Amino acid sequence: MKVISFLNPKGGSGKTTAVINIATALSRSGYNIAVVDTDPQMSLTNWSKAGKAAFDVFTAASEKDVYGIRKDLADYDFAIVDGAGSLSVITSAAVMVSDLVIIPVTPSPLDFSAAGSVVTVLEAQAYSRKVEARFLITRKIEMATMLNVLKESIKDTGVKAFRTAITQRQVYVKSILDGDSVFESSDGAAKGEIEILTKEIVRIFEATH
Amino acid sequence: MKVISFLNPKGGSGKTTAVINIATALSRSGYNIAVVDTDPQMSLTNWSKAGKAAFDVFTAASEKDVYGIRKDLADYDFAIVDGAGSLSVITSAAVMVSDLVIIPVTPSPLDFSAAGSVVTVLEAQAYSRKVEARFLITRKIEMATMLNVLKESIKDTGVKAFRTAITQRQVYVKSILDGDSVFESSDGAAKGEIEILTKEIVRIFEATHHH
Amino acid sequence: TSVKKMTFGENRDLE
Amino acid sequence: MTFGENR
Ligand SMILES: Nc1ncnc2c1ncn2[C@@H]1O[C@H](COP(=O)(O)OP(=O)(O)NP(=O)(O)O)[C@@H](O)[C@H]1O
Ligand SMILES: Nc1ncnc2c1ncn2[C@@H]1O[C@H](COP(=O)(O)OP(=O)(O)NP(=O)(O)O)[C@@H](O)[C@H]1O
Repeated sequence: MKVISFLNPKGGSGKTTAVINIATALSRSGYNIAVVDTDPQMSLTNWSKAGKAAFDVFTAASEKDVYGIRKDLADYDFAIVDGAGSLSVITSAAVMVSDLVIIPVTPSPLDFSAAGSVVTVLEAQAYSRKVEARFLITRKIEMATMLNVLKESIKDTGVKAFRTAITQRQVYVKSILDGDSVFESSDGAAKGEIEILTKEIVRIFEATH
Repeated sequence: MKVISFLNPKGGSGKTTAVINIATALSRSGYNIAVVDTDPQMSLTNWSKAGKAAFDVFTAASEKDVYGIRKDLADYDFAIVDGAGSLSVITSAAVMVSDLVIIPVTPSPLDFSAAGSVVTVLEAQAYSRKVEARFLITRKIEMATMLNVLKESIKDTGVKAFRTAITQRQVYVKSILDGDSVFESSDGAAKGEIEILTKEIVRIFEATHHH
Repeated sequence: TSVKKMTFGENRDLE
Repeated sequence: MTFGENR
């Protein structure tokens, strides 16, 4: 079993929306995936009250439930945590029990702020068990001027990113409004990027098998 | 003097962006406006340190700075609050000392999450001192579907919502990257709505001079 | 449209 | 939608 976590205190970064589509894509490939919802508002959990979900949903009553993961969700090929859109103990708890930490960030500059506090929680864990890290550009738009600013916001931290940024499309919203992922849509522009982004995520685990 | 707050515990709700453009619209209209940033990440402040803003910018270190606003920024005409993106005491603080509360919500399902939070702290405040409130549609995209799914939510709550909304435009963002607001550019699609939305706010306090 | 387009990226990088 | 009205 392995644990993937999506953390970033900033609420416009699309942590919840990403998970739904990546985990859904992860199940279609034969993997058994389980996702933990840590948001006190329980979004990934309310959405999944729509039946349609290729993954398993487990809500979090507190950080005590995010800690004992491998003791419970040990049977799944993957365990994914929908980050908490708040500066909290969550981020601290997650990194401590992960094998990969994905960090969603958007083009808007002021949306990269907390990208920092997270990157420094990993730098701490390196002392016990280095946790792999990667930046995931989401809601991308063709704004050169704006993307060079975000391209650099990453560089400094000194962590690799993903050559496959999640683009901004209306399908990523309407799909969630009904209770589906983007794989339940004719739209193939979105299914593409994710199917290639997901592939990347697995490559990180192949180098070591 | 009157206090105004932009509180919505959710993150992509455009609180900060709204505050800037709306405040500018008010200052360039004559009034003297002072804005209090309460973000632990100081995004609005990090913004203000570059291009000169039209309003006065401040920075809070804790709720201690919010509770005393009627004292510090008393010489001003309006005090605006860029509420923290967290579910903190700031939301609790703000309402306690405000003549008006604006709740920025966006056309999405995951956004109306803690938007309901603010609504109850206002009803809870209604006991000691009635505090007005209005929802604010932001980043309005073109989807009749979602707009109603929100519009309905914005109704059950039992509060009004400005007839005008803040549309999604690459200017509202591009403008924050440089350092300007939206009135420091030729785009007249935004320069108008902000001005109209602002005229509403002025009417609200107009009915306090009437009664 | 002008003025501070890099100073933010520059610092979002520092944070 | 049904849950959207709800929120
Ligand atoms: N790739 C995308 N394309 C289009 N809309 C998106 C995308 N990613 C996110 N959104 C929308 O942006 C808003 C914020 O996304 P969301 O996934 O809710 O963020 P979160 O990380 O879930 N927010 P929070 O719970 O506060 O941490 C939502 O309304 C989404 O519908
Ligand atoms: N009307 C709009 N049109 C286009 N983009 C917008 C608009 N309003 C906000 N945005 C963008 O969406 C992001 C979210 O806006 P922002 O005002 O930062 O939300 P907040 O609620 O202020 N975020 P936070 O301080 O983390 O709680 C910003 O980075 C903006 O670039």
